[PDB]
Amino acid sequence: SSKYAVKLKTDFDNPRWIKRHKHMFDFLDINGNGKITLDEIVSKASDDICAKLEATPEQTKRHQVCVEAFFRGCGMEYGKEIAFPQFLDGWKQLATSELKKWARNEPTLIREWGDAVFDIFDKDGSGTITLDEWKAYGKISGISPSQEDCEATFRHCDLDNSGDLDVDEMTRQHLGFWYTLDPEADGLYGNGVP
Ligand SMILES: O=C1N2C=C(c3ccc(O)cc3)N=C(Cc3ccccc3)C2=N[C@]1(O)Cc1ccc(O)cc1
Ligand SMILES: [Cl-]
Repeated sequence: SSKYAVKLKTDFDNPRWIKRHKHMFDFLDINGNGKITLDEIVSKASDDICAKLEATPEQTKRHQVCVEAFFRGCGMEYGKEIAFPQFLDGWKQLATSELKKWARNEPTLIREWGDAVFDIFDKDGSGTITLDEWKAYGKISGISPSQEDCEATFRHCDLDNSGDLDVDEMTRQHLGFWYTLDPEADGLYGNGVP
């Protein structure tokens, strides 16, 4: 064996990365008081999204576990209000941890959250999400309600031979979009998210 240096592509001080997360923070900050909690995020995931997607009790439970792990990775814990500066600092730590797992080819928290979301739409067990299924998610989660933005997502990604999207591709895109500000990921959510 031998050691090999890999560049963890981060640009945490770039306004484009900061604004991307500020947009999402405001999106989660429903009442606009500048504070959100893990409790609210989990309620959104379980009581709102999974309920409307009619996910099974077990799929909802698994999805919740992934959401809890993901945002705890950002330093969020139940019962504690979080303002943007802390939220952003948490994303810096999450991104760094994720990118290291990525370089070591160990499953990331974003990949696992992805598995849980794709599972909900896995009617035939092939593990793919169709454009119509993504449009449903975009509208219900509210991250991308625009049909055109949802089509932009699929157009942006490299789809399988049937025109559908798989988790392996989406995970790579999400990593570049949320963690690294990779130019290859720009436009992932169309005009829905900067
Ligand atoms: O990536 C995704 N997200 C990132 C953020 C988000 C939140 C805050 C930030 O600062 C940055 C990004 N918020 C939501 C929407 C959401 C939020 C809370 C609870 C449930 C859903 C969201 N849904 C995902 O498409 C779901 C998903 C994950 C992996 C896949 O392969 C496919 C689909
Ligand atoms: Cl992966």
